[PDB]
Amino acid sequence: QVQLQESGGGLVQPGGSLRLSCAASGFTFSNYKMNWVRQAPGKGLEWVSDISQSGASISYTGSVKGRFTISRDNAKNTLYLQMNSLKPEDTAVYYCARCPAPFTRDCFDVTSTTYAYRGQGTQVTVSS
Amino acid sequence: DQRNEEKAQREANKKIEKQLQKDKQVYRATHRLLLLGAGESGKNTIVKQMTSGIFETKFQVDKVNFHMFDVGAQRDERRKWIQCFNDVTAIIFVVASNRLQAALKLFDSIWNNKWLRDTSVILFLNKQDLLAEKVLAGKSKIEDYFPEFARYTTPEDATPEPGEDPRVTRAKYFIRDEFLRISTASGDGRHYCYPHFTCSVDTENIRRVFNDCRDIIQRMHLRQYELL
Amino acid sequence: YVVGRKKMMDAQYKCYDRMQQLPAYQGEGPYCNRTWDGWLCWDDTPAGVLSYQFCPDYFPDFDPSEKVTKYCDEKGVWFKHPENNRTWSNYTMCNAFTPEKLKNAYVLYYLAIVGHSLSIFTLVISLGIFVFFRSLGCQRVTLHKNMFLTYILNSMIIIIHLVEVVPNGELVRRDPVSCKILHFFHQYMMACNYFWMLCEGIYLHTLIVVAVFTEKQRLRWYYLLGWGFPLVPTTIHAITRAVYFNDNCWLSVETHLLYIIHGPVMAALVVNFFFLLNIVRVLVTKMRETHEAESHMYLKAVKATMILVPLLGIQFVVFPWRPSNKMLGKIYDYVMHSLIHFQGFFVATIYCFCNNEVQTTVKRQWAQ
Amino acid sequence: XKCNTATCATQRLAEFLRHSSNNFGPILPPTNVGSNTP
Amino acid sequence: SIAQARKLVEQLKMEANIDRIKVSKAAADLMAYCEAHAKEDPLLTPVPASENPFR
Amino acid sequence: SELDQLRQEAEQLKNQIRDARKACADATLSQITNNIDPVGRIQMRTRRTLRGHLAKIYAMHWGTDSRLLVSASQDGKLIIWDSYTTNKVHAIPLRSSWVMTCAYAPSGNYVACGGLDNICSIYNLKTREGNVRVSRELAGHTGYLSCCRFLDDNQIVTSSGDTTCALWDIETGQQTTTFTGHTGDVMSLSLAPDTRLFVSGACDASAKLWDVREGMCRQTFTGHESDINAICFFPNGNAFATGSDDATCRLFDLRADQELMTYSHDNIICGITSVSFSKSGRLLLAGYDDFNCNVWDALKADRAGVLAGHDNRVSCLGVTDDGMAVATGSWDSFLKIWN
Ligand SMILES: CCCCCCCCCCCCCCCCC[C@H](O)OC[C@@H](COP(=O)([O-])OCC[N+](C)(C)C)O[C@@H](O)CCCCCCCCCCCCCCC
Repeated sequence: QVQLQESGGGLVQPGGSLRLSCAASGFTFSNYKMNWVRQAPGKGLEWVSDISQSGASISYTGSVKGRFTISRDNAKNTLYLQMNSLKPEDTAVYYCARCPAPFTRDCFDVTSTTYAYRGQGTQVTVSS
Repeated sequence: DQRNEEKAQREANKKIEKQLQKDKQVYRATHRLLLLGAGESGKNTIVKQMTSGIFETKFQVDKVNFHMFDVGAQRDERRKWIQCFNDVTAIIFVVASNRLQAALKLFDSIWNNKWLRDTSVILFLNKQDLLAEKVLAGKSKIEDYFPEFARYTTPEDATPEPGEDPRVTRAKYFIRDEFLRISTASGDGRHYCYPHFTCSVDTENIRRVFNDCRDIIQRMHLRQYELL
Repeated sequence: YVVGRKKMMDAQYKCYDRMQQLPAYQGEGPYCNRTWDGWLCWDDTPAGVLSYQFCPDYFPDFDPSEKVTKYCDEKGVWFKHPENNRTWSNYTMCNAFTPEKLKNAYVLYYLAIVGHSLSIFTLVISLGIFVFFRSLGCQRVTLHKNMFLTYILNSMIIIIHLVEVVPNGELVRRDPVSCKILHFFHQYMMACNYFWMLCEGIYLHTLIVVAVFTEKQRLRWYYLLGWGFPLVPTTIHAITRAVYFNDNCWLSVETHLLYIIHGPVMAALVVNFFFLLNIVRVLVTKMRETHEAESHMYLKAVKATMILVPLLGIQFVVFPWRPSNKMLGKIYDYVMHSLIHFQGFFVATIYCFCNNEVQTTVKRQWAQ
Repeated sequence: XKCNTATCATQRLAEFLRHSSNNFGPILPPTNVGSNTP
Repeated sequence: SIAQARKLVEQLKMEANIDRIKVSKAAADLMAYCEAHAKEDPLLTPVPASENPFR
Repeated sequence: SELDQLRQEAEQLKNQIRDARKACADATLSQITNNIDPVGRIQMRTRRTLRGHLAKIYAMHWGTDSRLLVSASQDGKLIIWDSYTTNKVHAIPLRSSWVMTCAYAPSGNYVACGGLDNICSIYNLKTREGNVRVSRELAGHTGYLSCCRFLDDNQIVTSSGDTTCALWDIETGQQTTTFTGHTGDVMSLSLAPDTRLFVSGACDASAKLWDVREGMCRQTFTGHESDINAICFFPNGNAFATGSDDATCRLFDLRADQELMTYSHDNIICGITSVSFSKSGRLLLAGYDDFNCNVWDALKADRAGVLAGHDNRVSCLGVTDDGMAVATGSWDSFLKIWN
């Protein structure tokens, strides 16, 4: 069974930081591309970042380019997101998402309203 | 007897082979186009300018048949049914100039899909007029969603329309170079991208598609002779 | 020899019948009276000029393409040889270069045989490959096969002519109608080869330059042009040669009647040259639109021209002038013959063995 | 007028070989073009 | 939604109350079936030419 | 909150199910069949090459007679072949050219097909005028039709990209049962030998066993890592095999309620597009994105042969009810019969 279980997050004051984790099981973690997505209150799903199978290729959305950091540990089957200088706009539920197929360059549907290879996100609230 | 059954089966096969020969003439002489939208892009208005899961609109340019298909009543998960369009002449990608970033991720998926690697994409950066008024007012900025805009300068290959202020010219050219970065990074001579600065109502849209398709077919012919 | 002496006497009679209606010397100054040396025959000339005319074919070593020379002194009298003080004409150049020319002709003969044999083998292999693989089949492949077949037929006919007709002088002496039929077939096949080159040019130009969109060509006109049309000029030339210039087995190339066939071939090849120019222009503009690197642009537009040259037969258009200089002329002869005889091999190699689809299909089939 | 086009090259070569060469046989001494000859 | 979680729980209860057999017993039956129908499998035991309609 | 309790309780049941399955696994299939003799190299040859479709083939289905078969191409045509003679019998133009599945009624009187139009179209082959006309148009799915199989001349089960499966009553146009529970696009379905149950594979990496009459999911099978693209019942109906985008085929036992064997190889890196069993079930045939088809020893998980005759991805395959031949379709527009 493909399982993704995100941890971390919670209430943090503005200008703080957080460390999100995603524990994966049920598939060969080392041959899949990974993504972080979020869903702000009263809004749709938005892509955050992704990391290649070996971790060499990384990309971020414009709003978090210099603030967020995505990392993976293949040996432990875990994905990371380091969030720094958090501002109130960052409050949302963050989901750990796996690309549909292994050894693939493209990554479809990870931001769809319903997607099977996505965990139950972790609430991140940035407020005073 | 059996010899009469086999004779009948040959006549039945022969008659079907005749219709298929004519069926192949129409199919080969018509170009199929997939119309794709990133959301609120204005493709519906463009279509108006020329359970059902697919819509069709047939139009003629210089005696040339064109067949354009729009997806309806299909879920947002495209990774399965997108494979059907691996043999179309080109994919028309309509985008409203963070929906823009979303449109960029969908274009990268389409460009780098193993089944769609040889398929060309015509890109319609739609709603130039809407971007103009928003850019002129300045209440909203592209810097918040794309920090690289600060260090971007209008290309020396830019051809702004007469009466276009420099601010809007940079904005529309910056968005164009976002899609071009993805397209040039891959597609080693197998497929090409045709950007266009368009309005949802301009009559020149169908002429643009006709010119882009002709270049695509010309390049395919040249590649079959190993000339290009 | 006897034939040569007979031709000498025929020429003697010809310019003995000459001098009819004797004119009067024009201008001023002494003039050299018309005379018959014994081989050629000179007309009225003034004092102090050098006359020219082609060398006769009386002797085997005489080269007709050379020029005889005759000088009338400024005193009104012809050249008097210093050794014997008798009227003398310069016939030395008629056979001065014959030995080396024959030595080179032997090499050219063997080169042509080798080139046509290799072309036959490689083109047979390519045609077998094309027929064998149905997947590779298409309208371009359909025309490629016809071109290959015409190449093979032309090469076989040329090999037979070189090995059985040219060295067998007794057969030509007999002059049977059999080699007349053979010559008819040879001319027809040569014209068909050139016109199939033209057909390839026309289809390629109509796929890349004009009517690119949704274009499915009707091959019927290509079959008519490649195979049917070359039969008209060949028939006209055959009739004219059977009427005006009938000779022993129609092997002579000294009749202006060969232009009946070669002219239209030259026009078709010039049209193919213009097609090549237009196609290269279109390719250069396509590379420019993408902003291709200039060095890559030139390399690619030179590779395209080089690969198109064998297909469209452009070597028959860009080699009109043979330099007079002996070394340059020898190099020209070698280059032209190498390009001509090996053209089929070049076409087969380029369009069958280097084709990506052919290689991929062959490799995938080779598993079993 | 002869056909001097490149298409006639092979024909001209064959004709020259037939004429000059003694049926692809032994070499003959050259013809005389000396002072005593015309 | 909350309805989906209740529907999922109801389904999981149904799947958890079924009777299961040992894998060894299940594997043996699969082995027995293959052994019984082995002689009737044209693709497993090739059929002599002139006996298959695709010769 | 109640959501956490429901989510927490669901995790509690999954642990219970896993424990029960773990208790039944006293011995693996591999060691049970370790002492039996190998199948040996099986070499098959292409006996027929069916040509005539203009575009890539998406689905094919053998008739119950083991001679006739139907193929669907995206050119907008349905072709019914006579495999023995290679002659074409019917060329049915389609209103929509984006067909994705086709089915041959077991009686041989009807054929069905569907695709991006979200409609299942049934065609009457035995019309009084001899021509083939569309008899019924089944609407109601909100997604493309992926698979369909006739139960009889008046009932048909479908799978749709809308994540649901439906049972239809032909000649009324209404679906009498809807099979919900999958979260991703349902990609393939397979009817049990007795027709009482059927299994479906979806894009959520899970396969579900359904009760046709009752209309509820009886079991759910997991173990694949990616989308399931093909599914097929074992001949005796007590097991089934699936093909996935993870480049592996797996065998599941209904009574043991768990996976039994995984068929994979290091050199196999592409996805599986179709799957089928041999007459006795000893052999498992799978089509692959890499243009090839592999023959697996179902009992021992060894690879026994390969079919390599296609120039494009293999999209479908099937074994005749008599087991005398196997048909394979490809995007290269050709169909091949292997024996
Ligand atoms: C994509 C790759 C592109 C590659 C393109 C090119 C690939 C192939 C290149 C082949 C090059 C041609 C072959 C070598 C040069 C031509 C033959 C050569 O001139 O023959 C040497 C000959 C010279 O004549 P000569 O000596 O002055 O005349 C003696 C006269 N006297 C007999 C009266 C004494 O030497 C001969 O005398 C010896 C007899 C045989 C010569 C070679 C011919 C053998 C028969 C050929 C049969 C066909 C072979 C086909 C091979 C493909």
